[PDB]
Amino acid sequence: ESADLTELYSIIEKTAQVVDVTASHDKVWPILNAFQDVIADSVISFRASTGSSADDLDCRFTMLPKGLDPYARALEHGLTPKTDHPVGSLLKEVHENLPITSCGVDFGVAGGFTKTWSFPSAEKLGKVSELVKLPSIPDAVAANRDFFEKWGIADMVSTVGIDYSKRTMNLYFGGGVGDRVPAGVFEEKGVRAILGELGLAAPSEELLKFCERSFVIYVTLSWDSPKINRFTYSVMTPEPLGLPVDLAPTFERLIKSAPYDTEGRNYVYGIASTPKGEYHKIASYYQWQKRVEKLLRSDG
Ligand SMILES: [Cl-]
Repeated sequence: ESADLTELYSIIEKTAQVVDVTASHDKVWPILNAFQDVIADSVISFRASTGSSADDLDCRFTMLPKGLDPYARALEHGLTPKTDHPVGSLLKEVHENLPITSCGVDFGVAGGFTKTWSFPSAEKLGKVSELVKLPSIPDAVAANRDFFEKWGIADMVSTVGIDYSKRTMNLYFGGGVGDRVPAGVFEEKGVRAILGELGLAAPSEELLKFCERSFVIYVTLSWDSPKINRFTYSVMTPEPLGLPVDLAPTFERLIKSAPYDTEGRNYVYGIASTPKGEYHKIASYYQWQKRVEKLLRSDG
């Protein structure tokens, strides 16, 4: 479908323009071509951000096939640089040693290819104890073992994200059908304790109210420090105008003026905490897949 990709690029360019980002065809088009065979059956969403990432729109294609190595695919098509850094060998170790059943890719309309995601099934989640054995894992995973076990999340890794551009990795917890992160992680006492322990900014009232609604968390780690760099809470909802946040103008426009109607999850909103403050993210769902409802929680 020549004109399926052309139509998709058009959606991408218009959506970027709603959040005041100029899309680069030279970055996007090679990627759409490289993954053309897995786009129709993927879940596609478009994510805007506040803070420094406000200069790009992330395009996410998830729930791609089990047999796909999306990093290998990107490398073969020249979309991401060949590297000797362990970031470039981690995905293969993850897929071999954790029960990974699907994957995903992220690219910026201006930045190009940036991340992969590796998804276990809700029936069999990943473990920090599996991750620490891998030759390419960040030291920070083992360094933070006590944190993961304290909060009861060490055996419920629901996604592994790898950012090739930043050389970081995200570990996600929650979000699967029948799965739960422990309740106390979302209550004010816990939110304060977690951000305190991790040396992150104290939670704003906005974050505290937002956390009440959350059932997914993720931590970002790097290879160059033992410290968790950020801790993010996410909320799924069809009614993002009802979230207890002061929405950025670009976010209001993406909600009201996207060139499509949202599907499935509709929206996934995130508030990231770093050592220096907080920033917000919102993902608007363009293409959903019904078969994913068996694996992922999708009402909000
Ligand atoms: Cl499959």
